[PDB]
Parts: sequence; C-alpha cells; structure tokens
Amino acid sequence: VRAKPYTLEEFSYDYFRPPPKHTLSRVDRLWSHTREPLKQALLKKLLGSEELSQEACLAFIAVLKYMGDYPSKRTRSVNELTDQIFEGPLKAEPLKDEAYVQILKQLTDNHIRYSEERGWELLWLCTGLFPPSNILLPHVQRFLQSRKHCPLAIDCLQRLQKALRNGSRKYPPHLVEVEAIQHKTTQIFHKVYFPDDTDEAFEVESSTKAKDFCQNIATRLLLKSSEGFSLFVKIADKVLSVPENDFFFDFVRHLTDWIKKARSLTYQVFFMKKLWTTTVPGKDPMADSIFHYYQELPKYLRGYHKCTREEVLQLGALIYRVKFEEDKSYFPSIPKLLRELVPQDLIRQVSPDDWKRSIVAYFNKHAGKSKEEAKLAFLKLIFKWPTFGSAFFEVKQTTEPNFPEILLIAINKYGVSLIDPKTKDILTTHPFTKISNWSSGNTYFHITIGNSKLLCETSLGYKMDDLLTSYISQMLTAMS
Amino acid sequence: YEEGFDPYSMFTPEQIMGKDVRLLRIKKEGSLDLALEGGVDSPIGKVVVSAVYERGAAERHGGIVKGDEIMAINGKIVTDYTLAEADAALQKAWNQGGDWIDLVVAVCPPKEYDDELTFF
Repeated sequence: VRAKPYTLEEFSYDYFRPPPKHTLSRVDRLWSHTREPLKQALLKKLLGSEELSQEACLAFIAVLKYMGDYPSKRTRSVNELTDQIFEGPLKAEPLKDEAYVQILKQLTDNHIRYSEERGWELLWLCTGLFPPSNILLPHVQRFLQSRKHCPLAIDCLQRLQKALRNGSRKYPPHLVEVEAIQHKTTQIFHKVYFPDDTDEAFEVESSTKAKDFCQNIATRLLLKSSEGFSLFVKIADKVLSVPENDFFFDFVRHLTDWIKKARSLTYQVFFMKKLWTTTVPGKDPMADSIFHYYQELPKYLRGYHKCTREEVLQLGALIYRVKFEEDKSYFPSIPKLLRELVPQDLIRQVSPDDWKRSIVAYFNKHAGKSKEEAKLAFLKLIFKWPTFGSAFFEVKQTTEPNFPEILLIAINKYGVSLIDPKTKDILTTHPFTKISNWSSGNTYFHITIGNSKLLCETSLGYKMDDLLTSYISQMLTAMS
Repeated sequence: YEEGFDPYSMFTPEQIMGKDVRLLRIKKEGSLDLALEGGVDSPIGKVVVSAVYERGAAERHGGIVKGDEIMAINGKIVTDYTLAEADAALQKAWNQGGDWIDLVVAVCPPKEYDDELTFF
C-alpha cells in the first residue's frame, strides 16, 4: 500500500468549526471539495466573529465562481473574482488562514479536472500574497509535498518560503500575476525603461520589493552603487517614485486602482537617479553613461541653470559629439537641431548660423574624443555649478515680498533653493538641516524654516514632498 | 440669475481685493463630486478645490476648477472655516434642503508657469 495524499482531515478536528449537532443522528466532509456554499467560515476561531465569517463566506463563493463550481458570467476583469477572494485576508489577519484551508479543501477530492486546475492557480496566487500561520504552515507544506506530481506544487512550496521571508502583501494579485498563472507560466518578466532611450526585461516575482528589484537592475548595469537610484511608475499624467520597502505589485496595483477612481490604464516602469548626494562624475562609468548625462541634459536644455556663452558653446559642441561622434556630415543640421544643442531661452540671442559657426569651432577643440568621453566632459563642466543634480519646479510663491511671485525651486544635495527665473540667480538656499517642517496638498507645497515659512502654489507638491522627505531621511540615517 | 451677483453686498473691498468672485448655482443631481482642501488652520489659510471629478454636477456645470477658492456656501461665508467645517457645510448643503447649491467662488487665475513636467 502506497500513502494517499495529505488532507486537512486531522487539522479540521482541532481547528475547524465542529459539525452541526444533528450530524451523528444522520446515519460531504468539511475538509473536502463541495459545490455547496459555506454559511459559516471553516475555522473554529471565526465562530464568534460575525463580520469576519460573513467575509469568509463571500470569498468562498468567489473561490467557487473562479473554479467553475458556482454560476457567474464572462467576467470583465481577469482580477474581479481574485480581488473578492483575497481582499478579506489582506485587510484582516484571522482571514489569512481561512483563505488557505478554503483553497486546500476545494483541491481535496475534487472530481472535476477544470475545477482542480483552477484551484491550483488560486493556491499559487495565495502563496505569493501571505504565508499561513505557524500552526497551519506544516499542513500546507505536507499537502504540497505529497502532491509533487501536480505542476504547481513545487512552485507553491518555493513561494511560501519567499512569503515567510519578505512578509505579507497589502493589495490583491495584479492582472500580470493572474494572467501568468492562467497562461501556465510561473515566471514573470517586466520591462524597465532607462533615461538613455533603452529598455530591458527583468524577472519579477509576487514577493519582489522595489529595493531588491533596484539591486538586480544595478547589478545588471554594472553600477558601483544603487544609492540614490529608484523605480518610478509613469501612469497617465503622474510619475511617482516607488518606496524602497514596498512590494512592486502592491505599488502598481494601488496606483492603478487610485487612477481608476478619478477615471487607458497603461503604465511604464522607469529606473532613474532620484537623489544626487553621492554623485561624482568619473567615479561610475555606467551611471554617468546611462543616467547622469541623459538626466542632466533636459534640465540644462530647459534653461534651469546659470551659464556663460563660453559654456553653452562648449556644451553645444559636446552634445553634437555625443550624438554623432567625429562625423561632420550633420554640421549643416546644427540650425535645425538647436533645441537639442542650446538652452531654450538663449536660442534667440544669436542667429542660427552664428550658433552653427561657434559650435563647429568648439567641437574641433574636443580633439578626437568619443561619444562616451564627451558624456563625461559635459558632466564635469556642469558639476562645477551649484544647481547640479537638482529637481526643478516652477511655482507661484505667496510668502516672500522682495522675491518674484514666479520662482524656480531647485531641490538638490544642498537643500531647497529659490532661483530667480529670469536671471537664473539663486536668491536663497535653505539647507535640509534648517527645514523644521513641510506639507503638501493638490494645489500647494509648504516648508517651515527654523523656529520663516514658504508657501508655493503648485500641482507638483506630492513630488517635492517626496524629494524633501527622501533627502532629509537620507541625511538623518547617514548621521548614525 | 448668477450673472446678476454683486460680491460687494457680501464682502468688503479688502476681503475680495484682486479676487474674481463669481456665483455658481449648481443643478443638484446625484453626486456633487467636488473635493476640498486647506481650511483657516492650514498653510494656505483658505478653502480651495482639490479636485472636480469627471463624473458630474460640479464638472457638468463647468464653472468650478481645482485651485478655485470656496468663499460662501448657501449664503454663509466659509473663509474662516476649517477643512472639516467646510466639508460638513458642503455635504449638508447638498443633502439637506433645496433643489440647488449656491457656491461663491474666487476663480483661480491661469497658471503663468509650467506646472506639469519634472526632470529627476
């Protein structure tokens, strides 16, 4: 005789609700598959809990619907039924074990092959959201270990381990997780976009946290440090940074959920330099090559910096070299490409051909330098400016009377700078150490200086708040 | 109608100095879908629109936008109200009594700066 696969029969005796008193009088096991909805939660613990038992029975009808054991429809979202199954356990700890025992029950002595294949998808989704309690965990493991022949059993055992390590998810499975398992694929690959107009596919798991994801990208790109780097999600208008200890799928799911309340729900994942504190051009070749040049270039071309005509001709000739190297066949194309070579505001100062003649003279001075050397030479010249590695915001200030109403705010390693938009002159720099408080709304951004208050009219207060928070935190932890 | 409203009957020249004060008489159909922010307590020290949702009533009227200042609700000045006081007054005007809501707003001027894109 060969050992039959493990069931929740022995577990049920102590932790499932007892059978109704009439059971023995009646001459369909609680721990086995049914098509009959629950009227009370499986776990003895939820017996008293009315609100929780109610949610446990709603999630079981969603488990039935998903598995084809209860009527439904040709459902709109691929995650409409899975949200109903897991929203309960994700908001309440007592429901986490109910989720596992419900799924395991529906996979025990299940005659229907279509049903059993669907229950496996649910257990795979469950193992990537949260682990079971310490009491249940061995039973879930013995259930999976005795069913190694089922194509998802070894993956569920693996995911359990990652769920015990990384902790629990907060939002239900993302549509990419649900589509992957329905398409019989346990491996997920997500595209990541870089400032050099390239992208790459990186493997992502349900347990993936932005910090791990960032470290895999950094390792791949041969960066000397992942410090100051961050994931960003570009959805609709919005471009948000992803918190270091947040689960990648929770951030995306929540952000897409939020956008759906105020409304194409298409997103892009970016990897970029967020904090520029430790950035020194020359130190890290790939960071300079992929990130620093490409991120500093549009800031420079918007006209956010104060520079001399000698510098704009030098940087102009340097940009040309990044684009075409030693090729002089794009020289007559300089007037047509001026918006790509000279800051916006200065273009009108000189005729298109006088710019062409001046840029052509400065290029020949950059010897026989490569596109890469030109990226470093550009970076090294701008690193001399106190506005290097800044995040610039155009605001309407309401508190300073001697300062213009329209200001340019630069947030960098030195603090918060107020710049005159016309002269590009820094009026004041408030170090992070002198910033005692800050707040934001949809229409503003506020900062308190010392024991001085600054109020900015902006729709970008969320971003400024994030940068101020991240820079102050970075410094404060570095002071330990 | 709303085109025949004098803000000087309600406010002093100093109170509405440089402000473009208008009367909005919203229809009163379903959800108002208008969010507020600020309050007398807050850094902005006034009640402003934080969002006008695409669904309707405030959007369907079209007179009100994010950043506009709420000055009066059904004749009662709300300029020194807190955010919770303003939200309560707005909801109570929408739910309790009448076939319309009367909002006195200071129309926010156009943004004389790029308030969209950010380079990190």
